[PDB]
Amino acid sequence: ALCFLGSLAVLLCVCTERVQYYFHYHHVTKLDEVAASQLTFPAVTLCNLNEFRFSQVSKNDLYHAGELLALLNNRYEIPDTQMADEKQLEILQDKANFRSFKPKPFNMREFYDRAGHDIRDMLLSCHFRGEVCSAEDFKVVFTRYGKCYTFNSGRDGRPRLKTMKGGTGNGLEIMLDIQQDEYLPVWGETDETSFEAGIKVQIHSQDEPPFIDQLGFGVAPGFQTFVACQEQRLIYLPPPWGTCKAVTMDSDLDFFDSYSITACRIDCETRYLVENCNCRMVHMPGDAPYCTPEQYKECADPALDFLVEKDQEYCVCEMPCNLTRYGKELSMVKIPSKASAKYLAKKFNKSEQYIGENILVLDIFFEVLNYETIEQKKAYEIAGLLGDIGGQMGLFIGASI
Amino acid sequence: LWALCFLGSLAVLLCVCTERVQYYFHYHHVTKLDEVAASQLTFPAVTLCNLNEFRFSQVSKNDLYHAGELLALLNNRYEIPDTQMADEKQLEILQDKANFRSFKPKPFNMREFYDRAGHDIRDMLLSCHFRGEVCSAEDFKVVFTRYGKCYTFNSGRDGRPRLKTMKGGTGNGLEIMLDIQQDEYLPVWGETDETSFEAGIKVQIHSQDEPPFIDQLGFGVAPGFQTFVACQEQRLIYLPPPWGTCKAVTMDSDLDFFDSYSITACRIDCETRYLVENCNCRMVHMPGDAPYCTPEQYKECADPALDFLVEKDQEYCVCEMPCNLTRYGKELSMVKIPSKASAKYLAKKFNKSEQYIGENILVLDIFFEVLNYETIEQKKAYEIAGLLGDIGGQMGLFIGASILT
Amino acid sequence: ALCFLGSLAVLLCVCTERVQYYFHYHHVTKLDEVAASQLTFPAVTLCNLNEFRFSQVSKNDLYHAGELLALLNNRYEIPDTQMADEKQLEILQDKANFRSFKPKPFNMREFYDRAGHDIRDMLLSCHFRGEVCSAEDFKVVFTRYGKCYTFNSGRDGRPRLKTMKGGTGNGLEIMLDIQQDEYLPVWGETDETSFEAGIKVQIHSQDEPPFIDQLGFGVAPGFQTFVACQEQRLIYLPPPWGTCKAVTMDSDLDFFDSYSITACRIDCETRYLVENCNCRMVHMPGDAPYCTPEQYKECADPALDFLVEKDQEYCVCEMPCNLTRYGKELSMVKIPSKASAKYLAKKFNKSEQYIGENILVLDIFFEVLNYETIEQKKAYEIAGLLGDIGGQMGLFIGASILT
Ligand SMILES: *[C@@H]1O[C@H](CO)[C@@H](O)[C@H](O)[C@H]1NC(C)=O
Ligand SMILES: *[C@@H]1O[C@H](CO)[C@@H](O)[C@H](O)[C@H]1NC(C)=O
Ligand SMILES: *[C@@H]1O[C@H](CO)[C@@H](O)[C@H](O)[C@H]1NC(C)=O
Ligand SMILES: *[C@@H]1O[C@H](CO)[C@@H](O)[C@H](O)[C@H]1NC(C)=O
Ligand SMILES: [Cl-]
Ligand SMILES: [Cl-]
Repeated sequence: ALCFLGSLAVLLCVCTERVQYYFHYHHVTKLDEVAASQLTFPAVTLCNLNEFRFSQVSKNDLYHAGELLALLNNRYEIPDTQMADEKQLEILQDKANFRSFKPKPFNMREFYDRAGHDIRDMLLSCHFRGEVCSAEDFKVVFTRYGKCYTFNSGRDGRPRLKTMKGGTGNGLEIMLDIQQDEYLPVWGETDETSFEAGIKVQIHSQDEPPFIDQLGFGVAPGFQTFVACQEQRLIYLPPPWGTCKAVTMDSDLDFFDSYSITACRIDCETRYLVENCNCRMVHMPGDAPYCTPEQYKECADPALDFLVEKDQEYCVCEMPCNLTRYGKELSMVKIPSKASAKYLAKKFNKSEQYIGENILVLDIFFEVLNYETIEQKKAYEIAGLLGDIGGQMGLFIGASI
Repeated sequence: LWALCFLGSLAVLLCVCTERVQYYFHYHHVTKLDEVAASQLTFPAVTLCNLNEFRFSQVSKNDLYHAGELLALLNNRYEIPDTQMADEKQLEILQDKANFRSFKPKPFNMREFYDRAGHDIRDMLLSCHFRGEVCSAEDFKVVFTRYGKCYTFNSGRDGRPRLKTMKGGTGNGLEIMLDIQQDEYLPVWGETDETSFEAGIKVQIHSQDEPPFIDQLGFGVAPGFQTFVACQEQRLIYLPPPWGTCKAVTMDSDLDFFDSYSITACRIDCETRYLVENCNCRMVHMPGDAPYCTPEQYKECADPALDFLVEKDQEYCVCEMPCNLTRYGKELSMVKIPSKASAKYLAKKFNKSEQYIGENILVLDIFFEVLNYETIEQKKAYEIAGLLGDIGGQMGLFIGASILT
Repeated sequence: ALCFLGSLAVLLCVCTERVQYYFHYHHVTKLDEVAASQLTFPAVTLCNLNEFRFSQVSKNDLYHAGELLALLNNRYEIPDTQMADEKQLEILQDKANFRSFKPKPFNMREFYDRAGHDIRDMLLSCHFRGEVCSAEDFKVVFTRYGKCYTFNSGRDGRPRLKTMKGGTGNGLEIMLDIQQDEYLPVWGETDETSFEAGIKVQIHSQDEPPFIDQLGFGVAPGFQTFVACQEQRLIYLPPPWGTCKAVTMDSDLDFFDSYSITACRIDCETRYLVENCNCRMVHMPGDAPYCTPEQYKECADPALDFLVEKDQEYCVCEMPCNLTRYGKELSMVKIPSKASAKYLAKKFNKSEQYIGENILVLDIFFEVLNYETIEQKKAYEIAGLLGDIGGQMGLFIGASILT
């Protein structure tokens, strides 16, 4: 009959349509809602928006950094501009008196470490799953805001805390004093001053460095702020199926052991400033020298701004393959109640007015022992291609007998 | 040979037959996501609670005598404490009520106290509209929670029909103006489970088939703001063992004190059991027929026990996912109230000071972004019916090949 | 044998089960996260909550609109209710003196345009991806709130701005003065007055008109407000697979180029008011006459409220098939810090108290170079039905070859 010619014509033609499918390298995305007996609680990094406490700024610091913080002009004088408070201008005309004064050596990293807000003074109260925690439970981390702190860091081999139930009771609750009376006076616009009072916060996997100035959320004074979270786990496929970049212990990055958009970007930033400024900012990795006030103002602040705003050539940062995202729903209530104000004032030896202006509470917790997963899977595996081609080859071989 | 082209035909069906049985016995599932365009949505329940549990003006000498220690207004010696964290004018009203010379205790009930001294929705609710229809205090059913006397709008309880949203946007939702009544806030002289540092309300948006769990799962709304809450209905289906870990939701709940299964119901059940076992009482907000805890039992046994339970213990409370489950995505945003312009009008309209309006008025708009719910349904991967429809057709061609040769 | 009796019965039976599947018209929904080198930054429309600046309300305006703004009663005189500010009641008793006064002609649209807050006065500062922008980067748009503004409108052939990187640095940051001292005094409840200070904001596709009073979010004075966004792209299938309405070269709407729930609704609203009131509101399209204060109060305000609240018959607006959604996470910090207050006061020649009451900052930006897609795809295509019927027709033609 015609059947052996028309069985070879259809087999070899349909066989090359299951090979044109494979070589397109399709993927398919599986969504799931996994019920979880327990979840790993994330890292919570948090920063005061004020970088330098006024009371920690020495004559020597003012001498070196005063122009960078717009407290001095280029002539080491307190400016013509009377943005100053009367009582503040007295304290500062003193510090800014440089007659007979001999400069001592100065280091931006030291200054940040010494003058940065102290978690020990800021942290009025802290609880996790009902257990008390202290300033010892927060590891120091440097960010563009300066001396910041990470709760449940996972760093120093201490074990990562876990959430076993839904609701606020199985989460973090911290009361802070943002210390507005230590806020450095703002007499000019710079990258180191802000118009704002409160803290920046980032909730992130322990495996990701914080990127708090770009990806953080804000928490205001005078409110208890509830943050209800949801763990989202995302898997992506490498080339040729997608564009992602393996998360392993061989990062392939100058300054990081594991790949992450954040690590990739901090790497790229650090490289760029070292190349163009011959220094790194106090928060960047490597062993390059720390920038001086002059270098911050003249080279580094502008360069870093140029980089994260304009330049699109220098920073090529691809998706990681493993990635953990946190959905957040914020809500707030006022603190303090008219009733509670006097108790809080007395409990902390502050004015009632001060409590209103400086106290906040932050509750971070999960809605439900559940994570969304969104995994990209290979559409048509190479194994399953030879398991069709094996069965295509087996019946045209059964047509010859 | 011609019988061997048959022997390679039998080896393939018996081998592939036990690979489609090893697949079935793995009990795989597959998850279908969908974005159904909806003519109509059932508007959820909205439970809301003042953060202040007891109005100061409702606390009698008898109440202060029994509960004063629990609310840190008294020490264990029925005296106003050493530490003068009191306001001068406030302390005057209380010196009187706290005078217990000659006084004989009269009978006292935590449930009654909560009911009598709790904020009245009738006094709190300055204004309320749903899809442009007016509603009053009559539209809010009373419910007891750890915060005390709370209220649920669109409860579905008392056979009243569940309200529906037919368009997106704020205009087809709830808008309520409240006065949180800070001047009735019980003075806070010490830390307890019944006092808070905060003013405002807690709110929970939830299915009518869920009891509220407002202290754990609620969101906050502050005074001095209009707060927009833009919602999205999410419907989740899960598969029971052996495919998953869920426990079917029907009207045969299988729970001591509840109509339908829900993590919330399951947890309140488990909490009620635990306190009865370890305290020989229930809290005013728990179901069952056990006696209500006394202030003494609240302070000594129940408050610490319930805290122990929801914080530390992971032995006692095994509460599994329901199979049917309704979630609400929310985006909150706010504007200031009142404007400098509106302040005098609101003061006059409600016979309050301008300062008072600033401190006590809030507006809440709850509404849906779009006539749409997300569904996320787990479906059985390989049904048992479709297994007999493969193994019957696997068995039927080699029995067709042995009949020929 | 019995094989030809059993083999045509199985073709015809399986054939009509794969035709009962097709005629059910199933669909399947594909979810994805695509890694994006770049995204189109959306439109950002924003409105002051105060519709008419006090200082722009002329004697002529008060004469025509005073009742609509509850500054006059139905006898076009100032009410005797002593619930004005003392100094405001003076300025207004003056304006409200109509002895000797000759009416000049009046237009709600002109009034809105003239008395609406000026983006040029409100916009203290504005940056996108670090580049400076001015009042000229915001196109005027009329909404129920009145004179509003859209950033990155895409209108007037200007090109749509793009986001290249995640985080606040690659987004919009605007500092506003909401001008509370220009807020029209509230002596009564109407659809044009509000109890609230701040702005309403909507983030939306450039292809969608804003629907800011219904679908907007609020931004309060005295805070920097971070809005972190996520682009969600939704595809739906038309009947018989679903209920959507394909976006074409013919919008199918009297007054819009492209279909969109928002366009569809504004269309339907415009039709309804013209039919029932013989006017349109200043923010509606078409060529109908603009409503007068009297028409606003008596017919149009109540009609539009009736429409968006109660009526369920008149406005049949079905899902578009192509559709862009923006997930948002808001957070805020206080402005100004005790430290910054005097600098801001001096920089803008305002009191320190004023700064607290009127200044806000808004940052709109994307968390990650990623959009979620949710595409409905046809379950069983009509092509693939003839490719199964062709393979069942091929083996009983192999069974009639034997017999
Ligand atoms: C990476 O993802 C896989 C899931 O495919 C998971 O098993 C593993 O825990 C993840 N590892 C890291 C380092 O993120
Ligand atoms: C409390 O603070 C005051 C400032 O108001 C200070 O002078 C005093 O020494 C402090 N006293 C105690 C008891 O801490
Ligand atoms: C207004 O309130 C006060 C109570 O503080 C009262 O003296 C006055 O009589 C009230 N008038 C009313 C409700 O009209
Ligand atoms: C939908 O329209 C948008 C907006 O212009 C465009 O990006 C997209 O390509 C369209 N896609 C489909 C499948 O209609
Ligand atoms: Cl700091
Ligand atoms: Cl910017």
